[PDB]
Amino acid sequence: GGIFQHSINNSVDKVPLLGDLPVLGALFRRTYEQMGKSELLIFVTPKVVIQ
Amino acid sequence: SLDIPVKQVQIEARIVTVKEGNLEELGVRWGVMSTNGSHSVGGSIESNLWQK
Repeated sequence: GGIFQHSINNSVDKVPLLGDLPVLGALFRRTYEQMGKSELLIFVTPKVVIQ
Repeated sequence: SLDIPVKQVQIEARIVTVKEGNLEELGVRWGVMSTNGSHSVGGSIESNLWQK
């Protein structure tokens, strides 16, 4: 078996009209972004001892 | 007749969640203070008693 996980977060807080201007907008907003990924696996292997 | 090899199954669950949110607020704060000589205008009674 195994388990797989993934997650993505984005967020913005800005000034109602200025934080959207094409190049100047970056002066009127804070931007946050995060991404995570995880993976777990379990294997098994038997063998008969042939002396 | 009973003891025979059986089959095997692989089961996979998947849980997905999505969230969105929006918020907006507008507010205003203003005041005035004026005197004329025996006449005043303010934003309270303590205000008019202070500008004297």
